Amino acid sequence: AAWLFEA
Amino acid sequence: AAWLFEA
Amino acid sequence: AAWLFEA
Amino acid sequence: AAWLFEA
Amino acid sequence: MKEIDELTIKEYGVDSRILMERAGISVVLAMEEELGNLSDYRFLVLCGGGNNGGDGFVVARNLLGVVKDVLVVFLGKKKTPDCEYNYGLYKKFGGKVVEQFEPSILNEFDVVVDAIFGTGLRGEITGEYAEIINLVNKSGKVVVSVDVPSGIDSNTGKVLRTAVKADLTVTFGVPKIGHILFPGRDLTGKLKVANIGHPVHLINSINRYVITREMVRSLLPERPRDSHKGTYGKVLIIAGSRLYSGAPVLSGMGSLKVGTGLVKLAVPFPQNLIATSRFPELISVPIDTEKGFFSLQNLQECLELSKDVDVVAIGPGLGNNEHVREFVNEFLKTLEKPAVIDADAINVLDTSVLKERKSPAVLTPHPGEMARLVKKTVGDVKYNYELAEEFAKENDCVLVLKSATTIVTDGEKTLFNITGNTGLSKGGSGDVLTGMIAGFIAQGLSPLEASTVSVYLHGFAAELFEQDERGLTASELLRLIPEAIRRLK
Amino acid sequence: MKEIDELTIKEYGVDSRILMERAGISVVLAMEEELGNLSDYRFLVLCGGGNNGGDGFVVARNLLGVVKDVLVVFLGKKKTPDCEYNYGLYKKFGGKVVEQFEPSILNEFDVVVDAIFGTGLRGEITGEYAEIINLVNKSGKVVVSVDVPSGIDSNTGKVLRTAVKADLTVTFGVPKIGHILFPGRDLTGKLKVANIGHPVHLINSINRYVITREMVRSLLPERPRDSHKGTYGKVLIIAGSRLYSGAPVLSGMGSLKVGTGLVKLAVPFPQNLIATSRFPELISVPIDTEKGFFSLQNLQECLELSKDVDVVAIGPGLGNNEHVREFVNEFLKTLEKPAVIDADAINVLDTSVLKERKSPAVLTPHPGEMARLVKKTVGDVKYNYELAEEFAKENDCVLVLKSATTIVTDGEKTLFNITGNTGLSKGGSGDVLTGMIAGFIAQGLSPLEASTVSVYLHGFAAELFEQDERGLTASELLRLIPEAIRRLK
Amino acid sequence: MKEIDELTIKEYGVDSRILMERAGISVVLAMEEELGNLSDYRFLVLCGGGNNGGDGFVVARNLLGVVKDVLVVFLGKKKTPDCEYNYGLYKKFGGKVVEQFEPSILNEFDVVVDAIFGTGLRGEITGEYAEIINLVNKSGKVVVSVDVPSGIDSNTGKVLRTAVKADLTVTFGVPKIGHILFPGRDLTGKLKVANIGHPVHLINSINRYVITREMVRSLLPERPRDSHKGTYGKVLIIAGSRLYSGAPVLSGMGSLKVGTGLVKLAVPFPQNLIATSRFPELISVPIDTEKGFFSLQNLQECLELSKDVDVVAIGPGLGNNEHVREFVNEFLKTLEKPAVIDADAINVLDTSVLKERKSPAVLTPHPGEMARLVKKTVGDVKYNYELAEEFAKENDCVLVLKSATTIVTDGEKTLFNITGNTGLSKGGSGDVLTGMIAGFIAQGLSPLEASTVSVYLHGFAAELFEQDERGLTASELLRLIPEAIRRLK
Ligand SMILES: [K+]
Ligand SMILES: [K+]
Ligand SMILES: [K+]
Ligand SMILES: [Mg+2]
Ligand SMILES: [Mg+2]
Ligand SMILES: [Mg+2]
Repeated sequence: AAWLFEA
Repeated sequence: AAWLFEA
Repeated sequence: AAWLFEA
Repeated sequence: AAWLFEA
Repeated sequence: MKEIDELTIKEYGVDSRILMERAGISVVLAMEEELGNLSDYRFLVLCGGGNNGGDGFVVARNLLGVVKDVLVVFLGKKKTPDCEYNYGLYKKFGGKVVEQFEPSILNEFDVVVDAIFGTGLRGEITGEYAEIINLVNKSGKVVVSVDVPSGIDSNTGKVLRTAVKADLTVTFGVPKIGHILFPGRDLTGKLKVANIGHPVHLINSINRYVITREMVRSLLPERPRDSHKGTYGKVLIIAGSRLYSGAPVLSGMGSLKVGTGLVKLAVPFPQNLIATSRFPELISVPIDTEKGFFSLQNLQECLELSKDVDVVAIGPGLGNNEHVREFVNEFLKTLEKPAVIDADAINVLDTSVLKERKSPAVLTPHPGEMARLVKKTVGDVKYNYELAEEFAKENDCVLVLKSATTIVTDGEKTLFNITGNTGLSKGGSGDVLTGMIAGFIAQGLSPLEASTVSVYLHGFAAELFEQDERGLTASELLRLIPEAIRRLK
Repeated sequence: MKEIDELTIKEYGVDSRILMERAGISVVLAMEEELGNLSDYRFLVLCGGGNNGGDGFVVARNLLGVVKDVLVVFLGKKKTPDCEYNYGLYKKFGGKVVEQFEPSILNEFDVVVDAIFGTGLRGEITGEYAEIINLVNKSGKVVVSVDVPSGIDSNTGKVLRTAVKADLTVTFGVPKIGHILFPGRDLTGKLKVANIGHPVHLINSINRYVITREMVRSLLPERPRDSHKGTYGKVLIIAGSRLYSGAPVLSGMGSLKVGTGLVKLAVPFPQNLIATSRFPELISVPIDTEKGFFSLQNLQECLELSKDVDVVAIGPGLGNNEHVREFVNEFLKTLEKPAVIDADAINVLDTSVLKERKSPAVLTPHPGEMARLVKKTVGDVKYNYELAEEFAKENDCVLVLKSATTIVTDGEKTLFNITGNTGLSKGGSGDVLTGMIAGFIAQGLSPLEASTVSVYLHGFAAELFEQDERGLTASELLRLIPEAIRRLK
Repeated sequence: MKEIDELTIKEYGVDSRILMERAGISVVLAMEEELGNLSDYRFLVLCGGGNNGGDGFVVARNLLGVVKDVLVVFLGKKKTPDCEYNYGLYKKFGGKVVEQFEPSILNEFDVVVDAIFGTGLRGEITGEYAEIINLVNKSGKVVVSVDVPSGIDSNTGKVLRTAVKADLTVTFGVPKIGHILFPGRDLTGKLKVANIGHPVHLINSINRYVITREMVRSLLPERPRDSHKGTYGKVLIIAGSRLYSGAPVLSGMGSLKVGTGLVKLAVPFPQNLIATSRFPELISVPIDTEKGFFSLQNLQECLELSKDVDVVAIGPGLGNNEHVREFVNEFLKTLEKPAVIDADAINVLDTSVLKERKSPAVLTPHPGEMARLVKKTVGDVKYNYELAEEFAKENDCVLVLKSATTIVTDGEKTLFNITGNTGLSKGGSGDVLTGMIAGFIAQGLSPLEASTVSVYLHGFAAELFEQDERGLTASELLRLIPEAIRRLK
């Protein structure tokens, strides 16, 4: 789940 | 998986 | 963690 | 058990 | 099923040899699934002259070169065309056949494949057929029966003088009645039902069936979240007497544990107080009686109580005297609600009353009660599904004939129940089941559906008992019902 | 909440577009939390012309480039300014919109985002709105509703002809009444409540709320170690009759399982003996009656018994005849203790008596009882929280209107309970809850607090039942109460 | 990215306030993901007068009512329009701002949100900006920087006199160069990159990027099952000298551990024998030299050896004297194969030779070597990606400028590598990487692709070392390469 943050 | 046998 | 959602 | 298939 | 074979060959055009090949390989695969690797075993295949034997010849031939040893003992006098063809293959493939049986032969083999007789059994088994079967039964070897253990009448489950006792039975298309009813169910051991290539439409067209987990799951009523007790129905149970004070309690909780919204008992005072001392959830209405039994003087109160319910169960613990007979029959004649009629209400039932009722009924006799009801012996009625069907059809009811395998029929559709164990062979078991059936009817299932779901869940609850089954009692059975329901989904 | 939006825009100065952006991203985050990674899904976003649709346009635009496919079907005739702005963004960002719906379109998509109508629903849904909703409901796809499933009146929970059935509903600020009451509660599926930037003070000012675990935890009374039974109060329960002997037992244990120090039942002889045979902890006082029901001849004994208690529960199992009516009303008129009035005490209640009482009261009707009490139909009263509030205010009482969602109100504050399941839809459940409420009052909670804690814990205990809920009975419910209490902290 | 903001506002029409709201909420969500529940913390938000500060005002306002305490210290002189708007909201929502900082203020707070300067930093930080940053840095509190730690030039990663050291940095859209290059990479702490609503097309159009696991996975060449060593290429490594006998061995195994089919070393006799005593897999050709170094007398043998390979690596351990210079330059001038030029081949390289070569080249200098190569200081070249790009473009090569963050560029596309640790800060590390790059070129990746995959995997292998990184040596690094490859898929 990566809609908001690229980590 | 039940093609051959009903148990 | 509850800033966005109350579940 | 190997009567039908050799794998 | 004999129609099913004929149609598949003659109308669909499947070569009879192809069906026979598929049958024999099913047996091989079934043995492997049960024994693990077959290559270390020696097989003794006992073949009759019919198509069962022909199936056996296919088994034998398919084991050649792959297992430690195979021998066929051919016990027949002549061979049907497909048995002859498959005998010919077995021998072309290097197979050994002998036609003389020697007591000691069981010695050098590990598995016996019983392909002597299938559905073509006619009359008592005698002679060298009998002796070989009795030798196999004393032998302690692993026994695999092709189609039906030889000696079981596949239409009734009766033993025709003597029969093979199998560890594993492989049958074709559908289970036969003789795997389902006892003693045949016992001699079958573990049953596998193989698909051998019949069209699925034909397999589905059989009108007698085994009640399965999937069938019961799809029949369980829904529990909509916006509901209240009225959603889930009301039951009245008319039961008990000064002699039999426990019966009402077990019937009432039977209804409550299957999800029924409201349960009322009518029970003679002071025996009615027994129920609420045990389960205060129950409503147990005191009926003032002259001598501790329902009589015609209670008729009016009971019909009044019946007005505000969906279903009435009657009979457990009522006693059987003439005043109870007058009451039960006048009540059922006038009651315009579905009735579940059990126990002593069956013992005094005038079956003319059932014919004249507009409302439905389920009757739940054990064979002793069924025997008295139709004036036959226990042995004439026990496992007699055709008699049960006739009775249900003639009296416009559902008949639940209780036994280790229970028969449930409305005269058109018949179902067999195979769940349960001997812990149900104890006073009180029946009383529970009566309440369960009433409960499910109250929740909106038809009398046949209610009966089908109830006999299955009742037996499955018994199997969930944690300790030795013989210690099971009705009160423990009740506590297990909601677990059976959960395991069902 | 419509006031809450207006105030946040017009007095606090938050741009309406900012609220709408926050709303749409909440939906995206909520879907990800529910579906996991969104990048493999194709989304069909159904947008109306209002602000709900505008929220949908934000969802759509924020999925662009990040998921497999997004299509918007715009079903409206005109667009509000924020819907127009967000439509403009979606299209500037390369988004595809179509205005004609084709039955087959559901084919090529995995998730439907329902942004057709929110709180702006007025009147029955018909036409292509109806057809599209019915197509979505037949489709078997994953349905995510923006704010409220389209077709639910968000003030009542009623379905306006037809409504979307959602797997997931994302609402903004606070839950709406239509997610809480049925059928709307059912169609909401899993509800997430998103913070979209309203001041917390405004969110807190809403006067109807859902009873939560945290609220109940902070209301549970303290158990000081240096205590004795008197610390924890005394309850008298006036209950039962020759017809209904179980009710008192379930009410009495209801009080004891919530921590009450002393419980006394008054029950007609010999039915009083039923209670102590089951739970000897209870005190069950024999009341000598003429015909098995309380009457005015028992008035004096009952007031005497009331003197030494903190609260009196009355009604379960009393029966409903004229002598019970005279007794109940004369008793309540004279009793100067808090009363919990249930069941048959409600059925015979003269509401003038409630107005004249100086001491408090809680009434606990199901809708059938509420309907008879105010002379309306069940359908007029069921889930009618405004009617409940009017009644509580007019009669100076707390009203606990039982149903799958229970309403608890004193006329000023209203709370909704959402714990429980259908195993409570069975005789006896209500009797337990009556005892729980009396118990908590005896322990020192106000009538409203006692009711709030009790309806929550009663439903939560039901959910802790280990087996299938439909097998739950009141006696099992009682055993689960102390586990519910422990899990609450 | 400043273009990206402008375009999103001015061409796509996203209100600047909406971007700013999305930015601030990203920071809130990021803190929660890092700190867990925020409700027990007290927050000190330090806001400048620019848009960074405006982002801070959104953070502050969104924490109001939800955390233990929030205070803003506004340190600017004037406010941009969006900072002014969000300041206005914070205050409308009941937020507290002060404009005077007191050393002791850090006392009563747990988290510092650094929203002083972002990408608008111009020139050295002094005065109360400096003092507050130095106080925050001494404080031991949890520091969360908005966009870039204040004081880092976001284009270079340099510290402008002083800068905030953050535990967590939340940046918007894409990582900035100043989070990637040191010292800025160090002061960023843990970096989260938030999506705040820029069109994905604009985010994708940035021409400098971080090398990621996904990029390297998709570049790894295929291993078709029907293959042989020739499938996987051949490398010649020209390396070593009587002084530096180990370098060839580390380069050769570097090629073999990344999957290269055949590796040949050319190394002066007898130093060539060192390689096969350690790894007999290698082919180590003895080159007869006058004094232990390659010279023009070996030119012809080396070109001959080059004929049968796909790529030539040259330079590690060659030594740097005039005969080596003549050899290296005449060789590269005549070699018509891709070259990987490292170490001493760089130190003697005549860059005119690179311009005239038709075949490609990768150069792999550390900053010391890059400094000598272009005649600048180490400080002028270190992390100078624009200088690297100019050099690559001017000389038609790929330049791999090694350091804790490695820069890989062909003059058009530039990539930054952030894998690795200080165990690579030890002789031998570079020699391994040279072999890896040659290997990947031999397997069919372009010089830029080969370099991108190799710098990533080289650093990732270092991180897989089981013990303390400072004990890592090149020989252990080699053994870790195949594990890095496996973890990459
Ligand atoms: K057989
Ligand atoms: K909606
Ligand atoms: K900052
Ligand atoms: Mg019986
Ligand atoms: Mg009730
Ligand atoms: Mg080096």
